[PDB]
Amino acid sequence: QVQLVESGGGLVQAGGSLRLSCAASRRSSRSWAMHWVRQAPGKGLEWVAVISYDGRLKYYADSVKGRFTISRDNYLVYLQMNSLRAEDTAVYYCAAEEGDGGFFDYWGQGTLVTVSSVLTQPPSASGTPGQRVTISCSGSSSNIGSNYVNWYQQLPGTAPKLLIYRNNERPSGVPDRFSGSKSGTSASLAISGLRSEDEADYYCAAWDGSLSGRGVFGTGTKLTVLE
Ligand SMILES: [K+]
Ligand SMILES: [K+]
Repeated sequence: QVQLVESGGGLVQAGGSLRLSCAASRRSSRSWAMHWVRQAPGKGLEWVAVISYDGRLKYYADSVKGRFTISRDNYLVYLQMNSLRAEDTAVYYCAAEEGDGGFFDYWGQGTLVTVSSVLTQPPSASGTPGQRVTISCSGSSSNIGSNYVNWYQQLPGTAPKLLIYRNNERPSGVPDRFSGSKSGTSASLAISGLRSEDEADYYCAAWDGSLSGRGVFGTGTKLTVLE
């Protein structure tokens, strides 16, 4: 298993610059791309940029275009952040994408950047142990209507994990209690037999076929279990 380690975070004044590093423990022919995903404290996930294994493909979110630059060096991937703003304050993760599975197949630990001065989901959901809970994801023709859906689970203070890829497929280690589906421009995550460990945030995800710099992540759903 490849291990990813982010570094470079710290305190910076607005307008300043900072370079983050994503280090991979070893090369892998399965991993073809490396993403950066950030999360402001208490907010949702936001995809930042991606670079292919050979550096020839690079894409950025519109919220960082022109200010951020992704690059790599032979086992390191760099994110050069210029003209930093308070909105850029977030934990920055890097995540590799393999030739199968989902957009973000494994993740690092995160590095915090502090700058000193659309897929809609229900904000919250709940259930009792053993209950069946469904989480909706409402998109458009350009994203869900045109591309596969992913689902990601995030426990408090930890990096998210891939739950569902290719609309309805589970990676290894995901129980069959989780299932996904997609119809038209909407998608849904279903959790049968809700367990206490399922209390987490859940994000749907789908790439946009028109203007891909818009965003990939859903708004996120906080699921609480009433014991
Ligand atoms: K590689
Ligand atoms: K993948």
